[PDB]
Amino acid sequence: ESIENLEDLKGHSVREWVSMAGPRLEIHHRFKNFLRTHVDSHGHNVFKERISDMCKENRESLVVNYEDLAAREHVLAYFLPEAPAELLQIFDEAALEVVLAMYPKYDRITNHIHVRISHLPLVEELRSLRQLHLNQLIRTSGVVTSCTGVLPQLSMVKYNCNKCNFVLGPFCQSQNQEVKPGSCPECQSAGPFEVNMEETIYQNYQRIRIQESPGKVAAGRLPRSKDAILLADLVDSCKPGDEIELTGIYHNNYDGSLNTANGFPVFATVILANHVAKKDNKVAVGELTDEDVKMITSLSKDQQIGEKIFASIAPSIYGHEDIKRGLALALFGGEPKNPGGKHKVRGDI
Amino acid sequence: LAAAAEPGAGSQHLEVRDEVAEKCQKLFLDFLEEFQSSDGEIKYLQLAEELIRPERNTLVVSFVDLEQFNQQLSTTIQEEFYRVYPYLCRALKTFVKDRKEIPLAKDFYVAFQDLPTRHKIRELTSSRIGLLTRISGQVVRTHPVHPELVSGTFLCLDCQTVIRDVEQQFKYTQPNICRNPVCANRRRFLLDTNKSRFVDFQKVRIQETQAELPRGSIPRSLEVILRAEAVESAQAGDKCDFTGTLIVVPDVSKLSTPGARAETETEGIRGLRALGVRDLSYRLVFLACCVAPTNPTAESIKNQMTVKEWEKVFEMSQDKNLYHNLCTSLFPTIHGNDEVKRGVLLMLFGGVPKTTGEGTSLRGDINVCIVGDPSTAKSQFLKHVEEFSPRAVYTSGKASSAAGLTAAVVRDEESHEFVIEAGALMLADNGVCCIDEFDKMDVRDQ
Amino acid sequence: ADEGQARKSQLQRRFKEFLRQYRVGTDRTGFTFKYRDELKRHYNLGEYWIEVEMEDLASFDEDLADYLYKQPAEHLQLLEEAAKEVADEVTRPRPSGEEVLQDIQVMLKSDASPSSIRSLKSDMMSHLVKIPGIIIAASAVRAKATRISIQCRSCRNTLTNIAMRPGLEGYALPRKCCPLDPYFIMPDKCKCVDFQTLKLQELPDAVPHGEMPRHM
Amino acid sequence: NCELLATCSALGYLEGDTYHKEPDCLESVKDLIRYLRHEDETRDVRQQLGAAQILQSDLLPILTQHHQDKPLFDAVIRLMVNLTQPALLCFGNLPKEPSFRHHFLQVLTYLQAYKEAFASEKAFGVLSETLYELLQLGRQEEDNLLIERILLLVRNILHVPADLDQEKKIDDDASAHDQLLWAIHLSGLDDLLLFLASSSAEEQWSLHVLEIVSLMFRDQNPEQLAGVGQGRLAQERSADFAELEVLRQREMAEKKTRALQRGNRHSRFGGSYIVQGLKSIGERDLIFHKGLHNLRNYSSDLGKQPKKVPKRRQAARELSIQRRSALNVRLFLRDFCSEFLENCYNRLMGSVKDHLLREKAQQHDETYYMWALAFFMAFNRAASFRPGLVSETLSVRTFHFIEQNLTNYYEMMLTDRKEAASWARRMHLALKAYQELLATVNEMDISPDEAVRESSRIIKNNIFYVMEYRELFLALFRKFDERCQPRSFLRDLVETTHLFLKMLERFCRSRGNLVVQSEKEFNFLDYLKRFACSTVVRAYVLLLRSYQQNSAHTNHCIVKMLHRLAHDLKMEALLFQLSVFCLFNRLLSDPAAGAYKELVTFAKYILGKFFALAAVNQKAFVELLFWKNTAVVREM
Amino acid sequence: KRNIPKLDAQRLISERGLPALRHVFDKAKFKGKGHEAEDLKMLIRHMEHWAHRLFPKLQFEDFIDRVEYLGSKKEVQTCLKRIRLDL
DNA sequence: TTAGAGAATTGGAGAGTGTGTTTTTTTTTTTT
DNA sequence: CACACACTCTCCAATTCTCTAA
Ligand SMILES: [Zn+2]
Ligand SMILES: [Zn+2]
Ligand SMILES: [Zn+2]
Repeated sequence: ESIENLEDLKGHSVREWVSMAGPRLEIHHRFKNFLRTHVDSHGHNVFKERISDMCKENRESLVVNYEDLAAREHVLAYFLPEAPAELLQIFDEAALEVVLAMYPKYDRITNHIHVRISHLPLVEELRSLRQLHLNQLIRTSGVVTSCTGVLPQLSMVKYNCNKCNFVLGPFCQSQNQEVKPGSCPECQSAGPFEVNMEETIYQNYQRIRIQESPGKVAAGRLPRSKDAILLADLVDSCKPGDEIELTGIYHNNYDGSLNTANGFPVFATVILANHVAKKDNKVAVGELTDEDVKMITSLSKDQQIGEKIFASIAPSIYGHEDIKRGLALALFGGEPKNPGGKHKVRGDI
Repeated sequence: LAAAAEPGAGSQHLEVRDEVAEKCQKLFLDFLEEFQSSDGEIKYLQLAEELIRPERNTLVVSFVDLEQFNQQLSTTIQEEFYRVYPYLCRALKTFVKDRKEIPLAKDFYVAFQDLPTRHKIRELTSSRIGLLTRISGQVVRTHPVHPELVSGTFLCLDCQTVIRDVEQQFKYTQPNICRNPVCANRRRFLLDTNKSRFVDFQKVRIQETQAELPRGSIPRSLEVILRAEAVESAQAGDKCDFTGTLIVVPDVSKLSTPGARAETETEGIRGLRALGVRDLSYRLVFLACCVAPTNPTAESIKNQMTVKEWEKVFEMSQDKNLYHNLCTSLFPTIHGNDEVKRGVLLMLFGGVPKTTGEGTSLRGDINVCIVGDPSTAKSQFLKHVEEFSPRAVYTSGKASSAAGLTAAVVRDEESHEFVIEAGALMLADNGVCCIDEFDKMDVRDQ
Repeated sequence: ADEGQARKSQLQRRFKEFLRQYRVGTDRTGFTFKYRDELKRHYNLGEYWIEVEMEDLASFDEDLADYLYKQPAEHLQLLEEAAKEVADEVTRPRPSGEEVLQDIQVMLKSDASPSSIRSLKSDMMSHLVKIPGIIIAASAVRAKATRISIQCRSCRNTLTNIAMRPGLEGYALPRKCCPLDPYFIMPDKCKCVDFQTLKLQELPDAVPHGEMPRHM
Repeated sequence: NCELLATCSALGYLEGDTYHKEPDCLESVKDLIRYLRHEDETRDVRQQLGAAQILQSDLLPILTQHHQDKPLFDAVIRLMVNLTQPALLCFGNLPKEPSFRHHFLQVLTYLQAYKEAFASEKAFGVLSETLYELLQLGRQEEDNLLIERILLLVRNILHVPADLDQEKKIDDDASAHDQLLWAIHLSGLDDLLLFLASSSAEEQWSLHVLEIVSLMFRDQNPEQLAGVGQGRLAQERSADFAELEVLRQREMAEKKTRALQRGNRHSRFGGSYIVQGLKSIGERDLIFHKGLHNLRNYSSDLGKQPKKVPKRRQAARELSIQRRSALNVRLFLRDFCSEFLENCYNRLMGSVKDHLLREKAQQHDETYYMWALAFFMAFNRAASFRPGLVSETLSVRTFHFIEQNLTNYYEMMLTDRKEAASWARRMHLALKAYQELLATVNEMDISPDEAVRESSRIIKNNIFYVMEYRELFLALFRKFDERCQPRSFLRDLVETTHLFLKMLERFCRSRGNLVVQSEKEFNFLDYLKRFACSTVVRAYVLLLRSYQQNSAHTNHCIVKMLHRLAHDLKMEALLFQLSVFCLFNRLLSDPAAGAYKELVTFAKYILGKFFALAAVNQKAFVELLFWKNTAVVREM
Repeated sequence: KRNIPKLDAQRLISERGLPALRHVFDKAKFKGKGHEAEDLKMLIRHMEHWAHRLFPKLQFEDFIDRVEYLGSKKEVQTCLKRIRLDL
């Protein structure tokens, strides 16, 4: 079988290199080992816990931290911003067959798992994006101004022949142009074709527009903006007005409309998303770990917990203990209810 | 093989060469290699050291230095600028490869500053097309930065040969013969976006500056195009000197090609195969290779501070009674009011802003109010402060706009949608806002 | 293909026997053929529709219910044809002016818990879904052709009773008989039905926090 | 792909500026050799290894840092020889179908990469140190094998066509070939080549060293190379400025002629005219639409397009354009020519002719022989001329050898249709050698030595006494074809014919020379009347069309021969042709006509004779239209 | 259909060809000694016009290149020796 | 030995086919 | 739709290959 290697030395480009079978298999094995052997500072096997917390909720999406991927596997962190589409596909396959080792029946729940990269250190201001960043993984921040609805996009399309029953085999749909068959292999009729709507595989699609946050640099100047594409589970990760933090591949393609608008061979650009966080929702219950729950529930055992919480609100303000108490009660809030299913009363304070 | 070892194997060579442009190339390479500064040796070798950085690709060259090198060369560059410009870029590439750390695919650009003659916008006639030209104008609108395909790399779909360095002009042009000499294909090509080369691209609308505007005439506007390092350096409202060349840009919507189809009051030209039965119009665009203002951090301070400035600020720091010295120097027109001068000086120096452990800010800026009769020097203090300091703003309490001291919300008919017009305090962000007639605000601002 | 026609005929026969044989009740009280009697009374009233419960179909023949859940577009046509022929044998002989048999619309319902609009991901495509909501807009009733006849414009030959696919999807006219587009659709010799598009807003209870309500 | 990738990656890893080799790297390179020996016909392993850049990445560091490991080193040398093998040898011939021509181009591209990589001086430093040890040792089968493979590696790296799309480089910017030559100079392998050529102990390598030298000199020509003094850089700076100035002034003048040709009104400024005295293609008068300023210099083909001449009818074109090598490389190459001519020429050329006699040379190695016979002889003629350093090739044997080779190439050009262009390029080399021998026998008459004057008279007497050297020019002119031979061939042929006729004129006018070949009588003008043929004048006019682009010496030669053929032989009517008259019209209407005084005066002379004949009778206009045989005597 | 002219010997021996070329210079006049350039310009103008009338499809130089080859053929050559002298 | 007439091969001109194409109501913020 | 791009397909004829007479 294909033999293991030192990965970082090669004569090819990075994309070509990770596309070749030998290093692809080595990368696959390395990421598999990284998932199955990475540990926390305290020694907790991180990704066993994360995969269990994923498979419990059927979230079919595994979040990975770059700042420890670089710690464990160097060359994977090296190739990732340089050839992100290829390496992320390899990561998806490796993560899938790790998850099907931990939970063998999980293929009943989902046939594909996406690896989402977080805490990417090469952050970029939104107006500072240039041709130097093309086809590379970037991280940017901005307020979502617009969103399409969640729409079905073709991913693996089978075409019915225009004159007979035959289904032309799967074409992998792109984000650049609508892939087409040309002519049928069973009988070389050509031109228009019908999509087999039942056997064709679709994926969720949502296109968002993000611009610079109003208070960041737009001091009377107009803000710059970029389009981003969310696919599969990333849809509904954000709404208009959300101060998101977006990781994605900065991707470009030919656009005739821009060419005629500018009078130059100007290529449109879009961010193929790979992770969406929010800069106000810095913590969420879907991200809490077992250790966080354990130390929270240990703190609740203390009889001083009420006083600790009251003292913990705005600690740089002296006095105003009644204010801190009232703000704590409002910050935690009461319980909403609807007795009889016909009479609502609010829980908020 | 025989001594006649060349059947023209694999050759589609240039059967003729632009003599003038190549002479310009070699002589400009000699200029870059041999022109020397008075305080040392070989100025542009030292300036070309900076081009190994990932973001840097442009060398800024002084046209008067080129004239001091040779007048005939400078005249030829000025007269034949657009013709010779890619050859000058090749000369710079040949010059900068000796640093040995450059990527092989990296493009380099030449940018001529210090052009002696400045033309008005009215003088940009068709006779100026292709010539090196300097203009002054006020920027009106700046569009987003885009990647522009400078040269495509294409794959031939029926013999799998790659074709590199396909120059573009204006319509997106795929190659028109295959590089493989025996291959018959002239239409079926695929762009390799990853191995193609792009440059940063921006277009900005300028207009005639205030000094140049003729009496009783509408301001004339011009589309300037900036590339590579110049793609955000000029912002709307700035008065900037642009150097580059006036070019003609076709109506690209009218041109059909093997790459892409057409996309469809004056007559225009006719008769081209690519144009079909349509007619092609033209418009003038200033392709700016350089931009500068028309009149101009701790690391930045440490680099900028020359030895005289270091000694001056050190002597000032050790100056006893620097308090009264700075009060007198900053407010010489003011008689008396030493306490007020001291207070406003402390306002200029300001306190330390701080952030609490809970991510909540503590104010560092102080605020000073000067109450007085309309006959006194209260306005004089504000005028001296705003004349002195950079980034400061002067305003009345009453607003000269829909936005006042603080922002206001206004529709724009470009979208019929609400946006924020900035107020004086935001324009004075990280600075000083001098507010005369402070007692007579509107309720919104107050 | 004869194998395909055999499959369609077998599934149609199974739906036919479901509508012919399904009963509710007990031997202690009695039995009523629910869907037979519903078909008979609705046809005699001139209603020409019935409401087949998915749970009843599952109890009679679970495979039919599973097929109708996974591939409703394929199997609802067979179910409607089965209902048509069951109505024929249940109602005939009919009086004068009622000799021609009418098509039957087989609506269907379920006791299952419903899904939601935001739960409708891509993998739910072409399956049966059950979602709640509020109607915010309703189109005026418009005519959609279910069968058409097309006549060649040049030589006046005719192709008749071409079956139109249901839903908003259309039909591609042939480019061979003459010109490249030889045909026009005959406005008299075609059969049409009422159709109406609606907008179904997500329930306010179902909107996640901070979101605008979706609509389908 | 996978097995080849595993085996090549197995060799070694590179750390900064150092290379660390894995212990089984010898077996790894042996495996790579095994794969190369079992390629597909598409040269798939060569393509894949070139794509992987294993040569640059692994073999060059191994060569430059692990040459002490001799069993690895010789395997690495053989592997590099196999990888660098020229594409024409890899495929046997230049392909003619798209797929295999693409494969050829891909292999050629990787050869470009190899040539660019080998310019690193350490490679040739190691090669020169090794070959120095080997030639000190020189002797074993393995030793001479290693010498042969080192020389073949140098041959291979020198012999690649430069991809001038990427090597689109200006007048004296250092090309890849220039950098390779400079690396050879710095490594001192040029001294080893000089030692091999000068030494009599190992003459079997003389043929290979001749090939190496012939591949070293490709852009250069001896007349320019010999004149490169130490102060040439400042001179060329001023020359470049002057050339740019005159080019710009010429372009400005051309612009103003075009501007005055068209009017000062815009394009759609209408108005139409009738020329009452000029019939259209119909019966009515011509209606003209392009304005009075186009009528001022009216031509009846203003609106027309050129004709699409078919592929089989199109003329041949030059395969090269004269970019100079860098000035340092030019100085090194001049010094190499000096040392080669002084120390190496006679022994090496005798050894190569001995190789041809022994007939172990390859099928076209006499092309290299004739290349050197042209090049270094012309280098000797330039600057200080000394026949003593080059005495060997002045023998009449070389004239006979050139004549038989040239006639053989001529016959193969006329018969071998599929390879006719290459045979034309070989015939051009033979013609150039013949021209240079005519030049040197002309030159040595000016020398002060009576012995070499005696040798010159001997050579001239036997060469003009033997007829086959004399009739060859008529054969070449009679079967010259622009469709196969470039304009440089015709230029060299005209120059050679002018020189040969000049020397024959001088010899016959200073000595009797009364018999030729079995003796038969001979006079000079009888031979000159052979050139009074339609084909000869047609070819001369064909070269005359490019009078602006021709050198001043070429214009002097062509006008001198045509003036001789028209005036002294009294056959002006042979040169009366309408294409020739169009050429004269462009020549007389040239703004630069003052620079071509001899040409314009000759044109006016022949035109005056024509108009005398036309005044005699109207038949001259009809006779002017068609090329014409010996019946021209009616017109005269 | 396909009524494309060819410019072969039948075209050259037509009325517009050599029979016309025998006569086109009857109106012409020349200055002679010391003005051969002007006489050449008039000569080429007249024969260029004749070429245009004979076969308008080609440029003049291309027409000359065609005809200088085409004169070798026997039909036009016999018509040439008829035009030379007289029938 | 050189040049013209009959037969063979391939370029491309032309026919056919397929495809492409101000003005009113309602809201929101700010101007007086 | 009737008036323009883009592609395929057909037969005419333009130029060369080969045999013969001058
Ligand atoms: Zn089919
Ligand atoms: Zn191709
Ligand atoms: Zn019909």
